[PDB]
Amino acid sequence: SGLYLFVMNIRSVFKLDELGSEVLRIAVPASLALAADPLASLVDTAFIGHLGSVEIAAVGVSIAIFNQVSKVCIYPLVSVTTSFVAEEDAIISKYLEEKKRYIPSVTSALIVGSFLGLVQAVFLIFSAKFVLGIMGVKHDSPMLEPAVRYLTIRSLGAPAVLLSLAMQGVFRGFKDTKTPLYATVVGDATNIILDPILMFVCHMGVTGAAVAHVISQYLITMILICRLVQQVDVIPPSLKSLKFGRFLGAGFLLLARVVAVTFCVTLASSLAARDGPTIMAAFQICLQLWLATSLLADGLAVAGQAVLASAFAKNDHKKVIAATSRVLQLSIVLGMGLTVVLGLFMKFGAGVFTSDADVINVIHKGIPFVAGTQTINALAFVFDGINFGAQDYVYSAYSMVGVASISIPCLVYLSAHKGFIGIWVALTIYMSLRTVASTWRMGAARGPWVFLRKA
Repeated sequence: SGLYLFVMNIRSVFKLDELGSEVLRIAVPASLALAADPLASLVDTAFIGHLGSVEIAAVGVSIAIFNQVSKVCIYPLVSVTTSFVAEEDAIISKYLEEKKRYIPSVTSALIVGSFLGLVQAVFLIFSAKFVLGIMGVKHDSPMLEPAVRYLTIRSLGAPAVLLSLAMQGVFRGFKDTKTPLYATVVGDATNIILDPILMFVCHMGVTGAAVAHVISQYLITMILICRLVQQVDVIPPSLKSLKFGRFLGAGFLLLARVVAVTFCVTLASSLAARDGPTIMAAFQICLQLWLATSLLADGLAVAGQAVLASAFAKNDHKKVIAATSRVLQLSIVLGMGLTVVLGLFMKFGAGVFTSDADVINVIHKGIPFVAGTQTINALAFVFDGINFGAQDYVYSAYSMVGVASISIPCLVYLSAHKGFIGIWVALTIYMSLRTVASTWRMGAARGPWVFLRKA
């Protein structure tokens, strides 16, 4: 059994050797870029918070529209490209040939991102009134006008947004998270700078905030594409040299997988909402705490994926094994550390979020789940990176379908029976199912780990 990989070289968890330096070198910048958007967006939130009462709820619903539409079109387009570029960049016979280099995954991802980005752009421009009526914004309500304005304008950035996300998948294929991190920082500072200039000095309000974000997003796309064309070639030499069927298929497998994962969390929230606003608010806080702390290991999972995708591309079973073990031990360490920190923060900083004693008390009731399964969470996310470095997409798809089929009845039953604590028990069952699904793929020496029966 492949479970021994969890403890192999455990005297070298923190060693800054080639593997340790590389994993740290790939993982830390990605985490930083994932952490830079929330802070820059919170600065944006502040600027809009000084506009008016309708504008936040107007812009906020407009933003809620974008963020989910993207997450559908983000996770596949980036997790497929990080592996399909890291594969083709690791066997492209690269040598002292001067004529840069064409990678079909790089060209394929840019096309898919550009198409989806303009498609989302047009769609959210024309169905703005429609989606907003869907989004609980009444048509007679005052929110609808600035929401439509901000939505329609910010949808100009949708092409650049999805294109730069494809390019982050590309640059992750090259094991370069610094380039997306630099681009993200640059755009976010520019947007934090452009927000007061346009919203307030130009008297544009929600139009100003949207123009600030769109200009900054197109700057980030520009930065990424200049660095990307200087490193490799993005034009295909012939129109037949584009690997597309394989590309879109992994994307749709990962898209179906994400739909299931997000729907499990969607049901939990829609079930907590049926338990009074106190349970409503407390579960929402717990859930953001739960998931946000999992988002740290996301750079670690990218490093593991890129390294394993490059290594599986070169028949290098020895580094595959070392890197798998390394990121796995790092993930469990981070999970336990986040367990400690998040539990402590929840008990003594609930009052940072809410001024309600009831909400804080329910938050304190739920601390064990949100804090306990943090090691399960880190393992679940890092194994996704690992099994994506193994490029096991059909298993991911059908395994999450099964985890949801087991977890969704758990949610419904446990929630209606024991409310807040029952939803959290169900979510623990689901996360334990997730972790066990991914770990079985590796440890059982089945699929992309069949070679383990020979080591």
